[PDB]
Parts: sequence; C-alpha cells; structure tokens
Amino acid sequence: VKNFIHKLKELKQKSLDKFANLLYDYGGYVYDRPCTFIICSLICCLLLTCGFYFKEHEKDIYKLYSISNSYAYETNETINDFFYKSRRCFILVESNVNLLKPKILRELQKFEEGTKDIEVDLSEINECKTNSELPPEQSHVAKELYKTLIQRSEENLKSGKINGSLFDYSDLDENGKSVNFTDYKDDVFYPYQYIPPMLIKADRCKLQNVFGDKNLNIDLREASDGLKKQITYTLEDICEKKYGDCNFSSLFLYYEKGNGYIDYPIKVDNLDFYVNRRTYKEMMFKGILGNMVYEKSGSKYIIKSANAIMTVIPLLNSHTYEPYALAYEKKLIDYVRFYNLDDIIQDEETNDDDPFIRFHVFTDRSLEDEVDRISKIDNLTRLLLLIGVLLIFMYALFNNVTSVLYRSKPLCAVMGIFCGFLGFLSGSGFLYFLGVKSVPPAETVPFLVIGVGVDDVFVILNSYSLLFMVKDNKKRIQMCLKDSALAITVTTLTNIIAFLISAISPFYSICAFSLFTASSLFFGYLMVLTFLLSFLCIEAKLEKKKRNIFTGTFHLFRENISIYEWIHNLYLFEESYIYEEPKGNIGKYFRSLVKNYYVPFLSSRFGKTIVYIMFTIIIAMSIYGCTLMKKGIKYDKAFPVDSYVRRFTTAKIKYFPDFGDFIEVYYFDKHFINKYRGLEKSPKINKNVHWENTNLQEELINMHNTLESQEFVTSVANGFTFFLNKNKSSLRKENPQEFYEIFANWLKKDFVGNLFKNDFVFLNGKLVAWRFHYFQKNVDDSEISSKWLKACKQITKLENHNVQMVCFHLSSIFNETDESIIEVTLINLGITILTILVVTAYIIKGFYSCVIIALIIFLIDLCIFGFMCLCGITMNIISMVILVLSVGFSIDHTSHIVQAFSHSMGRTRDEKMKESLHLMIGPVLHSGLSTWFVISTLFFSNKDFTVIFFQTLSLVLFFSITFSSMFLPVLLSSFGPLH
Ligand SMILES: CC(C)CCC[C@@H](C)[C@H]1CC[C@H]2[C@@H]3CC=C4C[C@@H](O)CC[C@]4(C)[C@H]3CC[C@]12C
Ligand SMILES: *[C@@H]1O[C@H](CO)[C@@H](O)[C@H](O)[C@H]1NC(C)=O
Repeated sequence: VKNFIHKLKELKQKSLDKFANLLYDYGGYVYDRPCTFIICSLICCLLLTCGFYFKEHEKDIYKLYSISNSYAYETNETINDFFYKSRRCFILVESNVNLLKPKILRELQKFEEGTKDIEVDLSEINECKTNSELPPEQSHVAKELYKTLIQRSEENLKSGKINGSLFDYSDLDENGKSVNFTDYKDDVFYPYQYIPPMLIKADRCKLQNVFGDKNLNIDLREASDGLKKQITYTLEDICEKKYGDCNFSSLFLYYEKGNGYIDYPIKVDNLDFYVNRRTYKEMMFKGILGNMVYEKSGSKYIIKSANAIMTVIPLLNSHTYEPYALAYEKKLIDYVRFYNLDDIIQDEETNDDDPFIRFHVFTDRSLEDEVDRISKIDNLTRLLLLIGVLLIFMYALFNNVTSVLYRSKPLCAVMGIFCGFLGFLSGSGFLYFLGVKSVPPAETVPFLVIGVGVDDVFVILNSYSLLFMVKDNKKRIQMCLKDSALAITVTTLTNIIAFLISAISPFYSICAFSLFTASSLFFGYLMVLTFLLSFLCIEAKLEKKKRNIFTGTFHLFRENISIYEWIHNLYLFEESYIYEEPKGNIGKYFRSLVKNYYVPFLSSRFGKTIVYIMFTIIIAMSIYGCTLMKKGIKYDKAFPVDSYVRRFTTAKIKYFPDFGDFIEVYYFDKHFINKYRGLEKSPKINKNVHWENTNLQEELINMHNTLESQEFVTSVANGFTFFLNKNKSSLRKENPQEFYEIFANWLKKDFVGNLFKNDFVFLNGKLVAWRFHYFQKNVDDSEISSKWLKACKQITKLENHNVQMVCFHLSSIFNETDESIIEVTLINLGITILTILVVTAYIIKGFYSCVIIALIIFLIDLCIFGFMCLCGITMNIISMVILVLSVGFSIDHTSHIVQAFSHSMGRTRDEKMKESLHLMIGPVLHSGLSTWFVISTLFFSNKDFTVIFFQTLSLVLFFSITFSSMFLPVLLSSFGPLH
C-alpha cells in the first residue's frame, strides 16, 4: 500500500501539472480572441440576471431564525388545535404627566373611543381577494363530526341541563376506550359553547361565515373588488364580547354606566377584583395602569397620578378571523403610532422636567413587522455598500497604476471590480431560478462577494508582473495562468465547500445565505476566468505595443522557468537585468519594500522571538476571552431604537415591574388528543388521570402554592384551585361523575367559573384538556427567563399522580434556539474542519504542511472567538455563520501562503520562507485590504445584523492577515516542512 500511496501522491502532482497545462491552453485560447469571450460572458451573465424577475422573498421570522424543533412547534399546534386563544393588542399610553387630570382623561377617552371607531374594508385583506384560493377542505367525516357537535351544542345550550349519569367513567384502556364516525360520535363537550378548534375549519372567504351580522351572505373571494371595498367591518365585528358587550380591558370600564366620572377622582376597593356593579364587570387596576404614584386610603384607593396607562384589546384568534384580525391590527398600530395628543399635554406638570405621550403599541404580528424593519435593506446600508465598492475600486486603481503608464493596468482593476458584482448577479439569478427565496442577511451577500472576487484579481495580476521577463506577451499570459490558476481554483473551491457546510445548518436564513453566497462566488470565479482574463489579455496586448490606456483610447478614437525558480535564482544571485524588474511593474515597488525590511525582520531570530511573544500573548488574551464567553443568549433579537415594539417593551418593564410574560400551562389527555389528531389526518405519563382523587387535588393546590412562592412568578390565575377551594367538602367522594357535575355547575353558575369558562373542556365529563395562566416577572436577560421556564416545567410536573403540565410562551422558541445556537455552530465548525482538512490533504504537496494548516486554522478560530467575546459581541447567529465564512476566507489566505512556501525553493528553510514572502505577500495583503475596504462602511448600521457582522468579519480578517503574514511565515521558517 505504501507503494500505492506514493504512486497516488505522484498521481496528485501529475494531475496538478495537467491542470496547469489545461489552464495554459485555456489562456492561449482566451488570448486568441478576448472580445468574443467578453461578449459571451456578458450575455450569459445577463441571462442569469434575468432570473431576478422570478425572485421571491421569505420573511417569516421563525423560518429564518429558529431550530424549528418538533417539540415547541408541536406544542403550539396542539394548543391552537384544542384550545381557543385571544390575540391581545396592548396600547401603553406612557407619559411624564399625571394622566389623571380631567382634561387629559377626557382626551384619553377620546382616544379610547377612536380605537373602537377604527374600521377596515373587506378588500384590504389579502385572503379576501378573488385571486386568493381556498385551502383543501376538512375531512368529510370530520365535517360530519363538526355538524353533530354544533347540533348537540345548540341542543344542550337550549336545554341548559348538566348531568353525568349518561356518560361512562370507566378508566380508559391503552386504546382510549372502555376511522369510523361512530368512534368520534356522541362526544358530548362541556362547556356546551365549545367545539375543538382543529375541527373549526370552513371557508373564511364567505362574509357570512366570518360576519353573520351583515346578513348579506356574500363571498369575498367570489365578488367584485369594488364591492369588497364597500363592505367594511369595525372593531366590534372582530372583537370578543364578554357579557355580550365587549371583552376589552381598560380604565374606562370604571366609567361605564355612569359609575365613574372623568372629572371626579377614583376610589375602588380592590386592585385586581374591583367590579363595576353597574356593569357587573371587574378590572385589574394594577394591570391597567403602571408606575402609579397613586394613593391608597385603606380599602379605597386614591388614584391621583398614574403616569403610565395601558389598555388591552382582545381579538378572536380563530383561523377564520385571522386575516381580519391582522388587518385591523395593522390599522390599529397606525391609528396609534401616528396618533398624537401633544396639545392637551402642553403646559402641564412634568416629573422629568417636557410632557411626552408616546402611545406605545404592540400586537402579535408587530414582531414580524420589526423583522421586516430589519428584513428590508436600509437605503443608508445600500449607500454604504456603494461607498465601500468605490473605496475598493480606488484602492485597486491605485495599486494598478504605476510610474510607467502603458505598463500599468487600471483596466484590469476596473473590470475586476465590475466582475465581482457581475458574479454576484449571476449567482443571485441562479439561486432565484432554483426557487430558494431571499433572506435579510443576504444584504451582505453582494459586498462581501465583490471583495472575494477582487482578491483573485490581485493574484493573477501579481503573476503577470512576476513574468516581466517574458518577451512574448501571449506566452507571458499563458504562464501567468499556468501558475496562479491552481491557487485561485483552490481558494474558490475551499470557499464554496465551507459555505456549503455552513448551508447544512438547519436555520433556513443561514442555509439560504450560504447557498446564495457560494453560488455567487462560483459564478464570480467563472466570470474571472473568462471576463477579467480577457480584459487582462487586451491590456497585455496594449502594453506589448507600449500603449498607455489614455494613448490607447486616443488611438482607437482616431524560457519556461518557473516563477518560484526565478525568485530562488534571484536570491542565489544576491548571495553569489534578468532579475531586475522594469520600472513601473505592478508590484515591483511593494515587493522591494517588503524584501528590504519586513523579510529580514521575519528572517531574524530576534524578530522571530518578538513575533512568537506577541502571538503567545494574543493566544492568552484569546483564552481569557473564551473563558469570558460574553453572553450566551441574546436579549431582544437585536431590536433597534426605531422599533415601537422594543420601545413598548421597555415602557412595560419600566412602568409594570409586577407584570412580565403571560406564561400558559396546559394539560392534554393523551387519548382525546391522539383520537382527534387521528381523525384529522412512558405511555402512562398522561394516558388517563383520575382527577377525582383527593390526593391529586392536594398535589395540584400544592403546585399552585409552590408556583406562587417562586420569586419570579408574579401571580397565577389557576381557576382549578379556586374550584377546589370552593367545593372541597363536596369533593370528599371520589366519584368522577359528581366531580364533573360539580365542576360544570361551578363553571356555569359561579361568576368565577364564568371567568374561567374557556379554560376547561370535558369529553364525556372526563376533563380531557385544561389550562391555567400566570404572570411572570419581567426581565431583560433571556437566560434567567429560560431558567425560570425550566423551573416552572419542573414544578408543574407532578409525575407522582401520572400528571405532566406543559408550559408555553412566545419567547420559549427563542430561548430554545439560543440554547443550542452554540452547539449547532460547534458541530458545523467540526464538519467544516473535516472538509477543509480533506481538501488541504488533496491540494497540498506535503502532509506536514496539511497538519500545520489545520493547527493554524484552529488557532485562528480560537483567537477570533476569544477576541469577539472580549469586544462585547454575544452569541448571535450572524456571528456563528460569519465565523465559518471568515474561516473559509482565512484558510484561502493560509492555502495561498502554504502553497507559496511549499513550492518555493531554497537551501535554507528561512530562505524558502523569504522567497515565499517575496512572491506572495503582496496578493494576500491586497486581498485582505480590499475585503476590509468593502466591509468598512458597515461600521455603523441601522440594525445589529450588519454592524455586528462588520465587527466579526473585520476582526477575523485582521487575524487572518496577521497569522498568514507573521505567525505562519515564522512558523514555516523555523519549523516548516523543509524538503
Ligand atoms: C380570589 C379572586 C376572586 C381574585 C381575583 C382574581 C384575578 C386576579 C384573576 C381572576 C380571573 C383572571 C383573568 C382570567 C382570564 C384572563 C384572560 C387573559 O387573556 C388575560 C388575563 C385575564 C383577564 C385574567 C386576569 C386576572 C384575573 C382577573
Ligand atoms: C340526568 O341524569 C340524572 C341522573 O344524574 C337522571 O335523572 C337523568 O338521566 C337526567 N335528568 C333529567 C333528564 O332530568
């Protein structure tokens, strides 16, 4: 096998030589007729860009940024399917004034009424248009079940009688009995005003289904658009109506039915239970108003100066009402965000010492809106991108221009700058043709890609200058493509593979960004090989006739020695005209400057000691930063100042410290769930629970007390505990029928039961599914919030009686994602490391250099992670992806340097390092500077998604330049794979 291994190494080097010869022939062919290649490349790129017409956008936050775990998503789906929720819109009217002055209160009442006034035409709804289709209908057997359920609901509501002797309370078997319609038949449900929401699926297009009060029976998807404009619905039509009037919660409830008086002050008995007996409606003054500097005269409360006022608006979360609810929300936020009552607050007492009525608002879809706030590419960001392109263009022009005009090649720089953008366009169009939609992070796709392309440009140009000796310009270009094409191909392949491995990430945003960027880099490399190379050939031919670019414009208006062999021979001649580069070469001045001071410094043992000390202390700082690790979890999804959602949340925290998240807790009996999930197509953890057991109820009330005991739990609203307290004596007999009947009567008769009438359901009177909600204290730190959620899950377990209470909130998914962000990133980085090691082993002459490459990459990753932790960058998905991407960039640079050293000759390892530096220190530095010039304008951005990206990328680029320019050269000089 050893003979086979050495023959395989010989085959590898022979294949590299064959690749070089093929590129030699390709360069000859390009030199044959550059203009045809130029026009063909341009038309192909235009055809690729034509896919922009087919471009589609993906902007759902959860798809972009979430693990998409089955657990939380399944929990949310189950809650939606088996329970009814109420969408809550909050409108915190914060101020620096009392807000209880009669004039200010009158103005607030104006605003309150106005909210109700808001109306929306039917045409605004996207689903209401006749163009919108109808989703596949519910199962026919499921529809029959829905009909039977609504029929029996009507019959039972008319009857009003509740008894349990009809039901069978025998403990269910594993099959939930003790396909066919009869299986789901006779499913008596309590409360009678309840049907499983999963079976509530009909044609929401019809006006009658959603709004029966209209009495018109029109179908929005089957009617004229103008008539849809004519038909309108107000807030009421889409608002839950407690007591048959309204379910909205606000201070003005106290003023309803003349009980309260705007001019007069307020005095109520209870903060959270004062009921307006005129209206029979209660209100939680603590929840309604915040930062209340009010007084409390014993039982009565002297509400004097409530500097913050909040209002809660409920909306039907039913799938039928969903588009209408979204529409109104949209109207509402605008109604409030553009609302202003500065006139009344003018010339009023202010604690801040000017009045400021913010009118903060928040809705369910508002988060998505803020996602759009960061999804759209800022106009300022586009301007910054263009300025960075101009900066890198100027830098490339400066590098290309020389003392001798005809020898300089500005056109090469210009066409490289253009070719980067053209390759980006080609990749974007190809991905659009593939059908993958765009992502917000793709805002950084163009700029970065451009810079990457420009890198290759430099290398090619370098080779051209390095072949000044060749008199035949055709032969010069042929050898230029013979030499550096392998390096650029390796760089492109490595970047593509790294970005693919990044695309393996479950995150759709990261995957799409990586796929788009990899395709763009591939197309840019292809364009460079044809477009930029053809322009290079044109300019080389112009230089052959000693034609300046200005002179050429005016006129049109009217020795196979290896370059490494050459540099080795030059250094040997120095030790002991051909090696004298002509005046005005592309990189003669820079290479001479490097060879004068930098190369002797790195060759010097004292310089090596200095470099090693510096990098050792850098590694120590990196270790310290990794130990710090900054913050493991983000705070608010990088919510900027220009975010009514974030401002509202800050206001809520500031003025309502006693109100955090409305965490919900659910119990779902396994049998009923499984059955109803099946119809709409440990085992005994929740297989069947005998709730009539006294010990089980004792455990439940104990769990309630324990949850109340927790410092992070503000309060709870477990109605089951209230029922247990009210009817403990009657529950002495553990009869399931008696338990069900008493619970049903309490739900129907007791006003407390009415308050919790929609938190418990009964299949054959067995309490299959129920829930309770609790207010949890607000906190900015998501880590401690996730820990609190885990503690709540543990407390509500009650595994002793074979019970398990699941917990949910909107932030649970975000907390779970921030839990495994680092883990998935580490796994992806490991896969990336494996792929890069394979590639290097297959593209590097020596395996010692391969392991050196691996060590360099590991060290660079450690350093960049430590320094980004030190600088204050927490765990952000942008940081995680840019980690791998800039690792790919750094290993491209490292491959350049390592190939330069390995293919460099020299009797001394230090001499070999010196030759490698003199041959390749230029292109790497130019590439790094170009990329940093591209990304520099992103120093400040509208969203953190861009500024944090800039910080991470700039830091990693600095580290890559430093290592491949200082650490890697000295390492290869003192311990490199000599011979
Ligand atoms: C001992 C008892 C009588 C004291 C008063 C209990 C209070 C604090 C409880 C009982 C019923 C509860 C309500 C039950 C249901 C909902 C709907 C939800 O979308 C918002 C909270 C809200 C509106 C609860 C607020 C708190 C509440 C009013
Ligand atoms: C309800 O059940 C009771 C027994 O609890 C029994 O009298 C009868 O089945 C029902 N009562 C009616 C219909 O009045």
